Amino acid sequence: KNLCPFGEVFNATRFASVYAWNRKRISNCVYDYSVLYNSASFSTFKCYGVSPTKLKDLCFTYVYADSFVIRGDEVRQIAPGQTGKIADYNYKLPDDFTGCVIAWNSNNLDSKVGGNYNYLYRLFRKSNLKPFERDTSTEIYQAGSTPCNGVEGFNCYFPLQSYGFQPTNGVGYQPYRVVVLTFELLDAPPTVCG
Amino acid sequence: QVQLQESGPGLVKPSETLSLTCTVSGYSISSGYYWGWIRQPPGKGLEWIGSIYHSGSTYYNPSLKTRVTISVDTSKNQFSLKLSSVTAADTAVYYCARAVVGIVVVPAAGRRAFDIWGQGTMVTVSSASTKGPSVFPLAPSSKSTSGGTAALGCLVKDYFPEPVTVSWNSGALTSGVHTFPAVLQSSGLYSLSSVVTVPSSSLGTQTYICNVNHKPSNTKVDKKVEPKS
Amino acid sequence: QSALTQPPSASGSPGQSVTISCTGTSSDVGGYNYVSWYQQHPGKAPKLMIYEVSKRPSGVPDRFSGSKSGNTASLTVSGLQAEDEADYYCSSYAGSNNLVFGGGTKLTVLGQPKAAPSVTLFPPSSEELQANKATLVCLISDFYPGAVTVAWKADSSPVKAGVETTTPSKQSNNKYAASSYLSLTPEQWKSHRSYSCQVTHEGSTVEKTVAPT
Ligand SMILES: *[C@@H]1O[C@H](CO)[C@@H](O)[C@H](O)[C@H]1NC(C)=O
Repeated sequence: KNLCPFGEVFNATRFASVYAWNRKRISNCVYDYSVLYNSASFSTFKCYGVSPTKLKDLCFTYVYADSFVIRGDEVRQIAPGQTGKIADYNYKLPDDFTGCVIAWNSNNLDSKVGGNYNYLYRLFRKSNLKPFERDTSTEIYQAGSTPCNGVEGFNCYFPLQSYGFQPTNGVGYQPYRVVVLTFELLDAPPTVCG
Repeated sequence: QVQLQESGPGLVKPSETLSLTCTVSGYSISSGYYWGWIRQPPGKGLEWIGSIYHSGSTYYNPSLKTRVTISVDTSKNQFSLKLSSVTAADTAVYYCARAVVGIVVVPAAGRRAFDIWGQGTMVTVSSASTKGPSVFPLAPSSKSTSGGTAALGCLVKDYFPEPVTVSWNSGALTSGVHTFPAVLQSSGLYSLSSVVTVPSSSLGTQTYICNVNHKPSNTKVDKKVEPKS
Repeated sequence: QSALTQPPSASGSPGQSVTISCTGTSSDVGGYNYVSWYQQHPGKAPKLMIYEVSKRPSGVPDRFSGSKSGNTASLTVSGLQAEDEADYYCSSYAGSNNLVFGGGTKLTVLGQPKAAPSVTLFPPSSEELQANKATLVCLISDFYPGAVTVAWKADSSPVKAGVETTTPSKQSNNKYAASSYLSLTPEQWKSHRSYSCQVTHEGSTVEKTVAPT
């Protein structure tokens, strides 16, 4: 087998909004992970269930590449056992997570002059998400007793709101691109190897 | 500093395709918002034509979907309106505008409210051809004096089609200026006048030039109006 | 006629409260809370005054308010000022029909200090005469009410041919103004003793006269 196509995930031109995060399982390939965990051009590199230097002597069945864009303040929430509007309503990691979280500042790519309104997040949900669930629905959230009948109004809000990503934003408010690698093993033979 | 500006021919022969382009500055269309076209025939109400965002999705007025195309050129930051098979009923002032909501996926997106407008270009649908204006001075006379105030102006004659705008001294003369509505003569050409009431004592010492602009042709006329001798 | 009913005209007084109605259906104004209100002054682009039924853009005075009740939406203008006299349009999303507009409402402020018309009559310029044309320009300004009659004379004889008169429009002082043109040949202009522009307003008449001499 030849390279795992991790480049086309890290180096994609368009990243997804956190509410509608993208995924791509990797299979039947080999990859050197030092090229990432020694990059230093990633502002964030945290692995939870595994040594990043042990990936080379470890094989797995699948590797999942979840990518999205959140706010700099919220990179804290992309971790096991975290709360907040991102970890509750947009992207949730299991407590028994085995993988690595990789993030970097994209203010120079995703911040626009009058604000970039393409990047959205979910501000309202009735139930907190389950691990690795994705809700892309646009249902008018009921914030009261009076139903909404599919119409936005009083206590009837559109559940998605936008990061107004501007290049003059504070660093905690700047856009950060995220790639979440999830290493999985089951009875299916391991095909993706370090 | 979002700004919108319309461009395109002021004249379109009937049954042919109207074409307009809206250049956006200060904000990239790719960044967000819906961008729409609204027209208004002279003396009538507003009609929404359609809206678009940077991907190309469009919503159109149902009474116009068979003739309307709206495009977007993000690399050159403009969006365009094509309207085929035109008639006299398509003669209107055409505005390009930007939606209030920056998020693109809100309900009724692009069909709610519009926040920033262009100055609007006028398109006349007719088979007659453009004619530049003849500008003549309405010289301040003894008869025109009304005390310490005198009346002078400019006579913009025999042009087609609408419109002609008039300013005075490059915008240094604004108060006391009235540019009258144009009248339609038997020739099919338009004519208007612009008058400004100025001090009488300054007639031989202050300079007064009316700046006539007729964009249907590409003509600007600066005429110096001098005391009648 | 238009998708949304809007009264053709509404007349409020200075400092008082005027309300414009906008009646749609259950598929538009009743169906959704996306009702927009625009202000349009003669010759300039529409201006957004109220969006999403009741929200107000920044800078719009809090004198302007909007609300909705059933299939009917309304805009209320309290503390009527002089520059509130303009055209007003309602807007709404109509599902399948997308964005639809009301016909529009004209709003006039009733304060009416009556004003007689000021009339200036210009003879043909020497430039136009050298182009072998002759136009007499009669400019009628600063008159309330906005109704006026124009009549031309050659010597003392009436003239109704070659006359074009623009409908009265209002100036930047809320008063009305209008123009009239008499087209002549160079020979007709010099043939006659004089030409007059007679302007009648409120039963009284102001006549101005020009002469080739
Ligand atoms: C991303 O692109 C740069 C430019 O070619 C390259 O140096 C880098 O290795 C790429 N990243 C990955 C993970 O392939």
